[PDB]
Amino acid sequence: QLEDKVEELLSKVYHLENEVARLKKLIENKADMKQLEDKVEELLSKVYHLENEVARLKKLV
Amino acid sequence: QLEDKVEELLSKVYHLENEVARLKKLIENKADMKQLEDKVEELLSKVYHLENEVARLKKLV
Amino acid sequence: QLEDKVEELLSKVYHLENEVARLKKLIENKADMKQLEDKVEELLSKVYHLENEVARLKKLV
Repeated sequence: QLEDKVEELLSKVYHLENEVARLKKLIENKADMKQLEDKVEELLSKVYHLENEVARLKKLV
Repeated sequence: QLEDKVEELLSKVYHLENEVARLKKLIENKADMKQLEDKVEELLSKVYHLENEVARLKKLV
Repeated sequence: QLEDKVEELLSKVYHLENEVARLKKLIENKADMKQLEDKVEELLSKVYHLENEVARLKKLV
């Protein structure tokens, strides 16, 4: 019955391999943090400068 | 002592199952890249058009 | 030849441990969804309010 336990572990390993394979695919569809950071910084900067110009225009009208 | 090595692998498999389970939970809390892409594109478009209107308003004042 | 199969599983477990270790590193470089959500909400709000002020300024010029 060590055969019995080795079967058991054979099948657990098989399932783990499939689980890991699918997680790997899930991961590659997730966004990089550096990509979030860079895009948001760019947008934040453009929005900030727009706020200032709008502010200046309010003082002229 | 093949029993000894089969114990060893039993416990490594147990730990792997728990590791994989927790990574699965971590993954489901991460942002999809398509979601980052779509939101940023929308914001980028709105900001671009705002820049143009602000530009036009500067030429009128 | 149960030794033979136990070798086989020993090496599959070894490879899985390395695979899981590297995925764990990949995961920690991905963006949290709540972080995407919060940053985009903030930017969306600022853009919305800019659109309104720009709209109001167009009616004054």
